[PDB]
Amino acid sequence: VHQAISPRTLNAWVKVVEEKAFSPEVIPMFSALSEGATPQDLNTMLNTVGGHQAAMQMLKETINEEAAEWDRVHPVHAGPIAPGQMREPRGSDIAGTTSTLQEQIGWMTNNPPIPVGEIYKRWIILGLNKIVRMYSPTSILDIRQGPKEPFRDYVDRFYKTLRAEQASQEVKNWMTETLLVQNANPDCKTILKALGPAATLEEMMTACQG
Amino acid sequence: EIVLTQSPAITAASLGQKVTITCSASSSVSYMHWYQQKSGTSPKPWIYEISKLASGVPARFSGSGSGTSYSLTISSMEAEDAAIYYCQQWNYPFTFGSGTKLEIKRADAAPTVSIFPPSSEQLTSGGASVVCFLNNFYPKDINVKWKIDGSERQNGVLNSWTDQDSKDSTYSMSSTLTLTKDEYERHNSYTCEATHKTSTSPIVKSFNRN
Amino acid sequence: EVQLQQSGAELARPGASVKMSCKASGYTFTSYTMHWVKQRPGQGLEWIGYINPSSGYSNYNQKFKDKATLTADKSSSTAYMQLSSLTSEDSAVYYCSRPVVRLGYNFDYWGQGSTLTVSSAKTTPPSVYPLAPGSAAQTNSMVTLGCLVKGYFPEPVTVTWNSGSLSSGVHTFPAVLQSDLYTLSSSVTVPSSTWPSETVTCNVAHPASSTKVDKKIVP
Repeated sequence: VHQAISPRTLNAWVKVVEEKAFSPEVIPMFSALSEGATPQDLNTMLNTVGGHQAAMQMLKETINEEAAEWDRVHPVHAGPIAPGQMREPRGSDIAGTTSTLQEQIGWMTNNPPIPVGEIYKRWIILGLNKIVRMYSPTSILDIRQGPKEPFRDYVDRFYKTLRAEQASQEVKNWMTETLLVQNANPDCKTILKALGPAATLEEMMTACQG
Repeated sequence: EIVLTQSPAITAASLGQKVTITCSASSSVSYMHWYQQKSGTSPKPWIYEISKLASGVPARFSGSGSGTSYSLTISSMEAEDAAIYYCQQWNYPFTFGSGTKLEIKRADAAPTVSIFPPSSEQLTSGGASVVCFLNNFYPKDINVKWKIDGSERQNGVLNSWTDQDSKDSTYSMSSTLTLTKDEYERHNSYTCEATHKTSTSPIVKSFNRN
Repeated sequence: EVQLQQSGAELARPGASVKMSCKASGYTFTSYTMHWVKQRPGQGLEWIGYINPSSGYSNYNQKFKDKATLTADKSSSTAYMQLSSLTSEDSAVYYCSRPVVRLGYNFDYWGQGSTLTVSSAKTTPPSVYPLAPGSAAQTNSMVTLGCLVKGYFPEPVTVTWNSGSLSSGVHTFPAVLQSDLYTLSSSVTVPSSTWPSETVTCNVAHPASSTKVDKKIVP
């Protein structure tokens, strides 16, 4: 018997995205809400998300990426001449873009079963992860210096992030003085350690400009 | 932690001689610096990063070494090169070397001794200091001796030596026997004797109060 | 023209404190660090520490911790070095140096120096006494005259002959301390035919007490 996604379940999803926006806590929700849903049902939820067109652009292309990938590892038989039982699900089919609700349900209840509903879901999750990333605050603790990156370039980036940080003036001090040195590559770090704990920024740059 | 021990501690070179002083670090150091200092003046930067000459430094100077042993050399020693040389750890904590006093090696000379009786005004104030100058001699090692009425007095005399003269490279000594008007007038014969390696016969100078 | 003008000489009681200064000029004060060096006779040159003008962070030599205290004033481009709980062991000359960064720190600029004297002794003007050769017969081509500067405090004192005119045969001796007074001498050798035919006078100056004395070497 077919039971489509309940309007209540679909409505809760709206309020979730409405409140939680795109914090990392949304994903767990999405999973709980989308448990056992068909590729069609998932799409309903996705299309139910108003606004946030930016994040959506990502989700979309991400879907397309995974779908295209699927076709490579599963080229089954393009053009099933002479009928048999049931055609194999292509990427676009899993995504539900080119598959009827019946076909989807069919693939899920066949021997062996092809859980297209779950497969598509996984792809959506990956897309959601990417979205959360671009929405997550820039942590200065991850700004390291590349082994070939000019010291000046590193400084520009380091300070840029600093300008966009929520921390007390005291903590910022530690970052400017100590941290900047800590994340420098082995060579520059070796030169900075020669100047001592109190060298000025200008001095450091002049020392590592080679 | 790191200790820089320079050697020799003190040495005299003759004009034209090739001089070479060394510095020994307790543990390896990448580079070493060299400074020259003269009595009563701020030390001057002489050599940077082991072998690079500073501004105004004569070509006769050169540096070398690595790890734990470094050296400073003067191809042809000259008068203006007499001073104290210090080495310095290129990096933090910027420790200084123990130093090396470079002097000029000259021809031997005997001290021109001169004795002086207490000034009228000093006597008027109740004091009586007998002064004697042992000027322009070389080597620096010399010994004065005082004799009141033929008896050697073991101190009550202040001795003072000047450093090597910039013009003729000699040394000079001052000796002062301080007494009261009474003690002074309690005797009559006052003698100042100077023993120097230029002769076994101590140069004597004396005067009678009356 | 990068310059470092340090403060004058100091004299303070044992156990007290003192604060020296160094006025920088000819460069961006906050762009570089300022170091301090101690100079005692017999153990010349010891690194004290350095301050970062902009951040105000000071890093000291373990040996001088809880003794030295560095500060900086952006608005007046001056660095201050404060010493506390003084002992005669701290009497010395204190320098300040601003480095030039090349492959590392290069101490290219040094201040003229400031001599600190740790003592409770009171300032005393020098008693200048002339030194003329003993009476009677004793004559050569050269004649050595002298001057005795006694009982002054603190250092230094300057001695000249004929207001800087005579120099060729001058000899000033390094003063020796006793307790709370210093004493030094100076000699000058001139041709015998120059004395007493011509005037010979020593000029003794003692800045610490605005003293200027002249003693004519009369026979």
